[PDB]
Amino acid sequence: ANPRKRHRE
Amino acid sequence: ANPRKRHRED
Amino acid sequence: GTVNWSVEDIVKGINSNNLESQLQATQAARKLLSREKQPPIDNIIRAGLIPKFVSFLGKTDCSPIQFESAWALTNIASGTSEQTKAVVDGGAIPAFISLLASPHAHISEQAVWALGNIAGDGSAFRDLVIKHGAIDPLLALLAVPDLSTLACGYLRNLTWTLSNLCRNKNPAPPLDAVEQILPTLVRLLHHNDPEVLADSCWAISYLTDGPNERIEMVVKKGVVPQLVKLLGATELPIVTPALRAIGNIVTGTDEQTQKVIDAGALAVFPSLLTNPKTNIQKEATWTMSNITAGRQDQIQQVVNHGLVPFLVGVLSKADFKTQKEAAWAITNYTSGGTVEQIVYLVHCGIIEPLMNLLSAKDTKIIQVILDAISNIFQAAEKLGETEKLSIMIEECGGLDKIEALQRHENESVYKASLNLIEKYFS
Repeated sequence: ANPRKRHRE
Repeated sequence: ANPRKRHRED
Repeated sequence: GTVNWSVEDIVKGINSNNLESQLQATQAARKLLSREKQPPIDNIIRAGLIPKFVSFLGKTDCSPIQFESAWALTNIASGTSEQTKAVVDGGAIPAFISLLASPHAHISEQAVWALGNIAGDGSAFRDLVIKHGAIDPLLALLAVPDLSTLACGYLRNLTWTLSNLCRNKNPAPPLDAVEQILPTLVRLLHHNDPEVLADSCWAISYLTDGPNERIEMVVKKGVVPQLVKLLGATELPIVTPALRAIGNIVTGTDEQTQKVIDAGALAVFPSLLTNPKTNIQKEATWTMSNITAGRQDQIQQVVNHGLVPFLVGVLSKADFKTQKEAAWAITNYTSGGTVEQIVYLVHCGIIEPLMNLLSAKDTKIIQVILDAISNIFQAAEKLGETEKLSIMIEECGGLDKIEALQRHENESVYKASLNLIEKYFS
């Protein structure tokens, strides 16, 4: 839904 | 802290 | 008695046709496998003892040998993947699931432990344990009016094994298995034992580490407020998985993120963003960066809670990986924020610690920071205040960094540096 969200790095 | 497997010494 | 047997003696006793001889040899095997330094797991496997142990699991008329072989197989299963596979190859999964209904608590507990080790190996063995039907007998053991009447160690083992049935991601656990487990997980999340709570949060953190549909299954069970409460626990083994769960949930939709905000999570973050364990700070700042990636009213809640000065803090001083999450937090903030919100960032002192991080050799954090500066200048253009910001960047040595970055091996470090110079530093 929100493309600005980042998964864990 | 959250090990996948646990050994039992008891 | 049964201390310090050779493997050859263990085989001799198990291969006799005397149940009591086999019991003593099996216990001796259990004691060998129970030592901390280098238990002879491979020697036991090589002697062909796993089929016998599994067969002993079914001896209902001799419960001690059920217990000793269960303990022995548990410890073999606790080793490498190949060692766990040998336990599975010997038919142990259905035999252990049959032991869950044992009238002897210590035997069913050992079966719970063993299945936890097998499921803990990975998603394939996890799903195989599920396919053999382990979930129903496991949940039946927790179908009591008050969890506090169960033995502490028993409850912790059930919780931990349940957490392994929720763990691992390629693939994630079957959807219907997660739905079956979740209401029991929610009940364990309200128990008062710190270890049950830690492993319960670990289970929730696994379940929320996936697509938004996985997050939604958890979020709509109403666990977010309880997760926020556990976020404030004094026990760090509780805070870490609670925070991992909360951060996972804010990777979802703005709606799922809003439920974290509604539950009051932001009020804990002054402590989390200054927490002495570096990994808490990293997770909390990553969480913050995904909140500043949300709507403007969610950015406003970050502002309201006084969290922008704390982001200035970790940007100014933190472990590098936490500093990069703070850079991301700022860039996300500047991408979605209003002019007033972006101006407030400058007033809190974001500019100079931002400029100092352009010293870093990490190429992606430089791209992140230059995108933030450009976005801040865009907010300055809409106010006729581009130059007051250029002098601010120049007075703290930021211009020397942007100007130097035109000679960078990456070809959009330069191509954003020179554009910043071309447009604002004429």
